[PDB]
Amino acid sequence: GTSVMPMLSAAFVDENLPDGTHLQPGTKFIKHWRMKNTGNVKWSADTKLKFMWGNLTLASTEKKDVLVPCLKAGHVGVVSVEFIAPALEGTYTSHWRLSHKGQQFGPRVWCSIIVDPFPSEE
Repeated sequence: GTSVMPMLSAAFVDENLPDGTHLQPGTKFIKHWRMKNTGNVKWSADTKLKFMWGNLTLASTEKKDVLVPCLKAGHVGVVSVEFIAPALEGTYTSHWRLSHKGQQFGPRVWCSIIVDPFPSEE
């Protein structure tokens, strides 16, 4: 015989702030990734969004800026991170992945922006 066993799984659906969005230095913004729980386990306090790599700065700390919804199996929700555009112009990215009880699952999701220089005083 056979039986289903716990499976943590996710699928990317959609997002706001398309990659390459231009922002002014110092802009606080919320990145949203719409995701589906394609597993058979409801997400919980043990489900976290783990930081992978990148140079885009968080608005404060990871405990304050990262939200993982307690998505039921088969449901769609939003994973959100609050960032701040650094002072210097350039390309800034930040990669994340869901993690349940320390085990990574689902796709890698990221935020990619361009910090524009300030407009001239005169």
